[PDB]
Amino acid sequence: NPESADLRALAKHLYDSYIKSFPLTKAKARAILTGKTTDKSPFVIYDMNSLMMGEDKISKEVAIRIFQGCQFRSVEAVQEITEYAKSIPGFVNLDLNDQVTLLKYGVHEIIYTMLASLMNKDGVLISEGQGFMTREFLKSLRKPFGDFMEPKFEFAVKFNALELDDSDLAIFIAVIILSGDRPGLLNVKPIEDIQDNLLQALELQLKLNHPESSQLFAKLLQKMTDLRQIVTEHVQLLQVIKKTETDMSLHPLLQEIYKDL
Ligand SMILES: CC(C)(c1cc(Br)c(O)c(Br)c1)c1cc(Br)c(O)c(Br)c1
Repeated sequence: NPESADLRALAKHLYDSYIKSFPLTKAKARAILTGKTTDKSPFVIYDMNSLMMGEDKISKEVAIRIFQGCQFRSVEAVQEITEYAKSIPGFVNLDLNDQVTLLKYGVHEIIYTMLASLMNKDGVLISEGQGFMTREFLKSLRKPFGDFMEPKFEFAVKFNALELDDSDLAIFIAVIILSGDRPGLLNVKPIEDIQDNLLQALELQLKLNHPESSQLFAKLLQKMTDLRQIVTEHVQLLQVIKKTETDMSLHPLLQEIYKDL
């Protein structure tokens, strides 16, 4: 019926621009990870030598070198997410400062939601899925660097259990961006009206897409406490790095997001 239709229409619209804005979807990710024939097997990096062997395609010192990598990829993700946000009906019509504020707080929560897509209990796709880097290798890195990925993996395992597909996530990450309770928002109300609409998009999306799945909407919403969790941990992890590795550069775009989080 006409309300549903309007919401389904919204669902399709977001799935479509989500596909357009993100080169490594979950569907691709799982094909690579599970061993399907639509895609290519990843090289696997499980230790120092394979790191060195993987290098050739796919300089300070390993742990820092890997870390810098995750960060540069973060910046790209920020761009990806920024382009996607623009496609969210009403988003570019907001106060410019709120648009900025929504992204400042939004992108990390979204980065880790989608990073889940690239993860299973044993490791994570890198270099656009050409690589795979195992959780143990990471966890093995010289502290404090052995610690930046574990909390991600932890969330990812819980979260991947919900069994969401890209078309569920497209709406979910829209919901995240359009969070009216962000620090310093000028006009909360129009932000809430859009989110009210996205939420309704999601509630229907989940019920149609996952009908046997009880209270998935509620369960998916509850997952945001985990996101903020790992997001704050990360910035604590960074305050420490900055403190001990004063020769390690940090990207300005990322310095902007990190400040006063
Ligand atoms: C390691 C990982 C998953 C990563 C990405 C982001 Br964004 C992060 O913020 C954090 Br922390 C880790 C990644 C994924 C892809 Br695909 C890559 O091409 C590369 Br190079 C690295």
